[PDB]
Amino acid sequence: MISLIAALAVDRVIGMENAMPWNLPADLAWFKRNTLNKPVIMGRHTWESIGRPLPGRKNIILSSQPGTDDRVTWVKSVDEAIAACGDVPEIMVIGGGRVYEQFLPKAQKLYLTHIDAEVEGDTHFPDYEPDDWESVFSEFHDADAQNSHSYCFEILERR
Ligand SMILES: NC(=O)c1ccc[n+]([C@@H]2O[C@H](COP(=O)([O-])OP(=O)(O)OC[C@H]3O[C@@H](n4cnc5c(N)ncnc54)[C@H](OP(=O)(O)O)[C@@H]3O)[C@@H](O)[C@H]2O)c1
Ligand SMILES: Nc1nc(=O)c2nc(CNc3ccc(C(=O)N[C@@H](CCC(=O)O)C(=O)O)cc3)cnc2[nH]1
Ligand SMILES: [Ca+2]
Ligand SMILES: [Ca+2]
Repeated sequence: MISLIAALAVDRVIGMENAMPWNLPADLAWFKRNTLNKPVIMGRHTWESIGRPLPGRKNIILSSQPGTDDRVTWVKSVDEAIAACGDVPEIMVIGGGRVYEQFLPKAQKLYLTHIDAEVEGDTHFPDYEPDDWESVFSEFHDADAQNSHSYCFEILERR
């Protein structure tokens, strides 16, 4: 099974200048709890943004050119990225915008955090069709001393 996981601010904005301009450790914790001990597939810009391998995960990086770090696995196509995950129950796709667009039609489940934050951005999650998905989990949280915006964790499954 292929799943996407992403955090979306207003108007589906997911990044600006190769960074994520919010700070929500509650959402980083959700990300870790949902990805740990799974393979993660990401694009080269997201790799550069994160800046280091994500421990306890098989990191798979898409790039059309040769890899530059043997702490991670580098592949050159969507089909090769999937294959390098081996026979696992769940493959997590962790972005960015260009990678999410390609994996969207292949995926069975979306783990989306909806952040109540107004962000000028230059990267957007794909414009996904409502009718194709069913929401199986949602959980709203107000802002607090650690998390400066409200946020909702949703899980959707493909109908
Ligand atoms: N809010 C969130 O959850 C979230 C999650 C992830 C990322 N982000 C953000 O998203 C932004 C990055 O997104 P992005 O769209 O610019 O970049 P990206 O999708 O992360 O990376 C794009 C790059 O991946 C490689 N790639 C993609 N598809 C490929 C394919 N089919 N075959 C070979 N290589 C392929 C290419 O690398 P080469 O140019 O080397 O060929 C390409 O330029 C950043 O702002 C980041 O902070 C936000
Ligand atoms: N829900 C969600 N939130 C995100 O922030 C997010 N970010 C990306 C890509 N960027 C990032 C940036 C940092 C880390 C990171 O350092 N995570 C650590 C620590 C989590 C924590 O603070 O507890 C990890 O081990 O997962 C992961 C992905 C992809 N999907 C996401 N999905
Ligand atoms: Ca296009
Ligand atoms: Ca915004």
